Amino acid sequence: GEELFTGVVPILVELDGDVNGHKFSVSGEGEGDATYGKLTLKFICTTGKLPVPWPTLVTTLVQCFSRYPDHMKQHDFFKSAMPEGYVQERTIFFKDDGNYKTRAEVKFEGDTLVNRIELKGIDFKEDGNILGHKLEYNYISHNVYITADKQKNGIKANFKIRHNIEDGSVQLADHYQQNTPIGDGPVLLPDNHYLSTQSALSKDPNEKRDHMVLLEFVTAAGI
Repeated sequence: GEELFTGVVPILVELDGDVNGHKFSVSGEGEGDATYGKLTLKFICTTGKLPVPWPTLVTTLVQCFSRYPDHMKQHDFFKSAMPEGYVQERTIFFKDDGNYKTRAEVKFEGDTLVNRIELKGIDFKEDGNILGHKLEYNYISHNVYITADKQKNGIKANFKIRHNIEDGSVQLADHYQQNTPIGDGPVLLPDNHYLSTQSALSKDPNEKRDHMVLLEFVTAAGI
């Protein structure tokens, strides 16, 4: 699978979401260059206004584009599962608010890497930081801690995203993740390590639809 990532790969993302009965869709397009752990993406809310803050959807909206150092290449589950792909599931617990549960399939469709996602949010406060749109549109930088899951022939991960609220405080989003291969071939089950991830959020000045531009870097480390 690693052979598939040696140059620049086109990405497509498609998300259907329902948070407290507020239904929405997001489409994304861009490119990934795993050699440099580099992702360039643009996401569009295709149903009108996004009912949650864009920063809360970043993590859900392709860790196969991580740069694994040469000395850690035997720990890259994500690429090993390609082209058949993997299922990525999360529960994201927003402290003192609701939770997202997400299920995604990440696979190649020809030469394009596709991430198709369903997201379901419940228990949110209607005037809280998520449904009330109180989060800053900020750089996001944290480590994704990975461990092997031998029973599912895959991995688990956990991490905390600290979203700045507009009043200077923090909205914690505790992430629990599991990935399992779609195909039955061998996959690389890693030793414990992390992905150092940085996502820079911006706007396209010519774009009038509700949208998010991202420049993201993802680098494996810890060994």
